[PDB]
Amino acid sequence: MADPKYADLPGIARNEPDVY
Amino acid sequence: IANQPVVIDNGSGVIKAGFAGDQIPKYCFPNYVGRPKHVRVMAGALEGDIFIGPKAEEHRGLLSIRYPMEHGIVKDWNDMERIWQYVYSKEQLQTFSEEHPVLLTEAPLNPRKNRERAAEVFFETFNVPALFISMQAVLSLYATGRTTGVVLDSGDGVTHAVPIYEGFAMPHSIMRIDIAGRDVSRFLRLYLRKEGYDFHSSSEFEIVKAIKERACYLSINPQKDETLETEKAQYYLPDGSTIEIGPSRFRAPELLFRPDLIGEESEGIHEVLVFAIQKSDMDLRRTLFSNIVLSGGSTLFKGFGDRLLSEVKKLAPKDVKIRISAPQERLYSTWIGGSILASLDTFKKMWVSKKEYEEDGARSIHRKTF
Amino acid sequence: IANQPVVIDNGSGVIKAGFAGDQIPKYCFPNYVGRPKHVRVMAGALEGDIFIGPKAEEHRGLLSIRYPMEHGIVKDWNDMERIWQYVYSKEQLQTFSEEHPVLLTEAPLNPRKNRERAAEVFFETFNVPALFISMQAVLSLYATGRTTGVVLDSGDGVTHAVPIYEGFAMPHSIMRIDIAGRDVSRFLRLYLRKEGYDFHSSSEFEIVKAIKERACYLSINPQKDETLETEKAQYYLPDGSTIEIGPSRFRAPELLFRPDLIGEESEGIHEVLVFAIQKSDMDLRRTLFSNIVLSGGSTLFKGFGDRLLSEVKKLAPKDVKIRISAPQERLYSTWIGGSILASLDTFKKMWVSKKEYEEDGARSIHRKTF
Amino acid sequence: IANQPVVIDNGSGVIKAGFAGDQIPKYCFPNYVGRPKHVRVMAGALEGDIFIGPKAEEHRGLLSIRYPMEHGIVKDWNDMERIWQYVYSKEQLQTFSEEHPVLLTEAPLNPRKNRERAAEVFFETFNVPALFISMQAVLSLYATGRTTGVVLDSGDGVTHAVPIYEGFAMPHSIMRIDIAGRDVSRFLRLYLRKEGYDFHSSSEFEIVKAIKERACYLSINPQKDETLETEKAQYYLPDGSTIEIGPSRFRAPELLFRPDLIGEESEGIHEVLVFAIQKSDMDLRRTLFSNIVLSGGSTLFKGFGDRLLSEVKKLAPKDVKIRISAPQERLYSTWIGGSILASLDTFKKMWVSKKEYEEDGARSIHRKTF
Ligand SMILES: Nc1ncnc2c1ncn2[C@@H]1O[C@H](COP(=O)(O)OP(=O)(O)O)[C@@H](O)[C@H]1O
Ligand SMILES: Nc1ncnc2c1ncn2[C@@H]1O[C@H](COP(=O)(O)OP(=O)(O)O)[C@@H](O)[C@H]1O
Ligand SMILES: Nc1ncnc2c1ncn2[C@@H]1O[C@H](COP(=O)(O)OP(=O)(O)O)[C@@H](O)[C@H]1O
Repeated sequence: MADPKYADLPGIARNEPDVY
Repeated sequence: IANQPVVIDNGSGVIKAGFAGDQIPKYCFPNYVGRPKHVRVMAGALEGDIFIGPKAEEHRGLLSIRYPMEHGIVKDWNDMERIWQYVYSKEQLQTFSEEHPVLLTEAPLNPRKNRERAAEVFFETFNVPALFISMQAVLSLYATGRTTGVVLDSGDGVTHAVPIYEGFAMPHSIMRIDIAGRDVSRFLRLYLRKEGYDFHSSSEFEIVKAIKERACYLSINPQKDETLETEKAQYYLPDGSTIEIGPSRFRAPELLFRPDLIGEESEGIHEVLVFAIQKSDMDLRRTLFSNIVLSGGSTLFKGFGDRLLSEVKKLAPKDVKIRISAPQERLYSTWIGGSILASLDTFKKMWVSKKEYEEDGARSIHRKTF
Repeated sequence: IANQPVVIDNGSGVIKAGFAGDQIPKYCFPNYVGRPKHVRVMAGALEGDIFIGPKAEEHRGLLSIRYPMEHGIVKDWNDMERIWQYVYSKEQLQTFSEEHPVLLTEAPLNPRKNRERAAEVFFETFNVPALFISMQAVLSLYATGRTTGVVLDSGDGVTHAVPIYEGFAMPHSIMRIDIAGRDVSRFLRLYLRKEGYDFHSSSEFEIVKAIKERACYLSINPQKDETLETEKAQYYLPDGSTIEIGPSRFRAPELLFRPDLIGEESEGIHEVLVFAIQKSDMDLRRTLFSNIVLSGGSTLFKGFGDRLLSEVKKLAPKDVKIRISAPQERLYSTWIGGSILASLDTFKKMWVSKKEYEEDGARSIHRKTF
Repeated sequence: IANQPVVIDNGSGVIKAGFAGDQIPKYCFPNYVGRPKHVRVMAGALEGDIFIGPKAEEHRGLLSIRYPMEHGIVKDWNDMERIWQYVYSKEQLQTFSEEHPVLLTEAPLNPRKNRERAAEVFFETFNVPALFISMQAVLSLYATGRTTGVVLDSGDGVTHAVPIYEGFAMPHSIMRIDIAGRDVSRFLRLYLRKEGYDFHSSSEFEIVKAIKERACYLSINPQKDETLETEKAQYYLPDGSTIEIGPSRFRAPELLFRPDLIGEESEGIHEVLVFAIQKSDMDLRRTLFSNIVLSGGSTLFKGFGDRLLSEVKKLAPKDVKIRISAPQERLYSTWIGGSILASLDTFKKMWVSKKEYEEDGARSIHRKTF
């Protein structure tokens, strides 16, 4: 979208893997 | 009188403005008043003698800049009145203060005197029909669409972490520091002088912010980066003179994690996030760990969220699912939630009207916010 | 080897020390281990790098103060070992640990692991011939000269009520909260940030304790003080800067009676005192109401006993004579009783000898205390 | 190899040298390299064509003077190498560089590249066995005999206030400004052109320094002196022609307190002294105000110490004991402390040896200075 500052390819979140 | 209300997202670094029910703020400009250093001999000069917004960004070199807000606490009240007047004026909004209700923002655990004097400005000097003051964390969660969430924010003035769970903000679990983007930029400036390149003026200070925004990253292991020798990357000024930054680019944002570098023992960003989850009740901790939301400008460093994960893995209990979420629109997250909050029909009940302010005073404003 | 035994009244805030059969503890100093915040460049600086006692009180600004003991539960054992080593050293007592038997104090209902590790320190690291751990409430009654009475005390860590009747301590009628002087000082600090004046640093925390000690008073009716507007009395810091404290000075010590303000649903001092009298047997309640002994540091607030009476009048059965006794030397009441208990000829039978500890271990210490 | 070590007090205006354990530096000469403007036709002339020390002071008019060091930062490294070689040569010291260890001095918060290049010169061009770089503030306190106190200094290069409490220099409270004696002398010259008596040549520049040293004074109230009309007192030049100085004498050293006159928004001496004290922790501030040490040549203006106190009374908190102490030999303060520091037995542990430099490099020098 429009406006000066964005970050491209950080991702929405960083998550640990879910174990059983 | 229920017109389309205005959303003034305050902050020491940047001030966002616009109307309710919009996707993104149309009016974003940095929060400072610029006044000229030099004498105007020649006629046909830049009139007014007070510069706010894009004029001040364009003509930095002339203007002795000074920030009215430090750590979400307005020091110079005359300067903020001029900025809020500039926001309302024809150069930005093109509307009167009398028509629209106002949505103001503040950091949590601020001085109550500043909140009272803020209300005084909007009700007396400007003639506002209704004012409402809100938190950053509650607005960030409105923008995402969640209810559960720990909001680790990092603006220019303040860093804090309010743990909300299913629409229940816990006021005593709030952890706050006065270490943030401005102090990192001030710490980078001090390093650049130790490297060689000196900057001292207030117009010259914003170059250091631009270097900090562009060329800075957080090392995953700082001891490993210390032992190794850096590459020394370059940067071009508006002048054109090249600057070898060196190790100061990675050591600058370490102020956020190690606040002992500036010489002021605080918790740190990662410790504030853990302490906020720990101060809350036992059964709420695992849900608060799963919903960690990021916001503000000082979360935009390269490898910030990766390091913030690793610090939580070090501190928090083992075998727990950590999820540090962070939307695409982190800078305008607080404004978007305010625009969403303003558009809802419940907004009419929450605000403080002018009639209610004239009758009661400051006590009614303190009651309605909490 | 029956030398003059040493009484060490432990506590989170302050640590009193001295010999048995004395009128007042000669050696009182605050229980914390300060270590320097800055880098010593020049030679002839303060040597050692670990500061306990009056040197720490003199050079607060240099040292990052941290307490080893919270709520009568030692967290950092290495710091408490250094404090006890400082007590015995030539700067204070001028004696060896090998000569004198030790009288130790601990809060009731503490972790047994801490009591075992306390004994390990005194028997093995120091080479004490005989140790004896005792309760604070029993010693306070020894100092007054009574046998009967409930003992409400309020140190820096713990607030507890022990109902005792003619030398019969009732362990099941004991009440306890982890809400005391330190939490009141922490709650005052948070309130001063809401006023305006922040004291984030660890050395700067000691200024908040000094404000709490001097400029605080407990109002009788809290709702009446909330409706009325305060005068905002002044206070001078160690630097010289003036501070209007405002309504925080009276609302801060209210934590003791209302622990829902900090966000920790507990009983409160006045409820604990009534609960301890109620949980005891029916025939003892009226004698326990008449004999109520105050002790510790957080009983020294202005209008504390007046409010405590009013709260007992509210809760207790009607037409019952209440009497909240308060000695002159309330802070040293726990030590004075220890010095009295140490001076008695029965003391030789109560203690745990070194030979007895080497044979049995922790089980003998658990048996002899109760 | 532990010979009687050499002290080289480095400075932009003046450079002072000698040996350890001496009362006063025997070898004080100005830090510049004069080179002849005119052509040498006749034989039996001044040989060498590179003049340093008393020959350069004697023959000013011949030589195009240029200072290698500006603001404690050498620009022309070849000239400083020639000055250091002249110090060691038979014209001044009469010693070899290989025998004695070196005590060099530098201002705080300088470029680290200059510090490495300084070390390279002493270790490789000269063959020094051991080198040590130190701060001017720490040495001034060694000279006086104290450990506590702020060291305000003002030479020809830099003005900086370093707060040190009981041998603990606080690196994050070190204030610095590039507004010292050279900028005052440059500002005096510009004023004398406004008066009428212009100066342009480099040999002719040192006459302005002589005018600055002799006929100048700092008034208490600058607005009162501005309203009043000056007497226009005289001064005779080295030629013989008289100069009526006028208001240029008193307004010239005002630059140190008002840096807006030259056109550079900085703190000023009086603000730097207060800011350095304010940046430190609360408990150390009152002791830092009681111990203020002056140093350098630009503290020798008439009514400077009286103006400093008036400015401290204005800025600092009320009812605080201010005391601006100073040595008798304010110019030789930093050297005497270095000579004291050099003669101590600990000095062997502090320095960077030649073997240690050859192994590690610049990192070992950055590990030993700070
Ligand atoms: N891409 C970026 N990388 C690093 N820092 C940034 C970036 N963008 C902005 N900042 C910093 O964050 C600040 C703006 O954050 P913001 O959340 O608007 O603060 P506030 O809302 O308190 O004004 C700026 O002052 C800047 O120093
Ligand atoms: N006059 C006073 N009024 C209120 N609180 C006080 C006063 N004097 C001391 N205190 C608080 O109480 C504590 C001292 O109580 P003390 O009985 O020594 O506790 P402990 O025995 O657990 O160390 C101090 O740490 C201080 O915070
Ligand atoms: N009596 C005086 N009055 C005013 N200024 C002086 C006086 N004596 C010396 N100065 C100035 O101060 C400088 C000497 O200070 P010093 O600390 O030795 O400088 P450096 O930075 O070279 O060590 C000289 O260069 C001169 O310009």
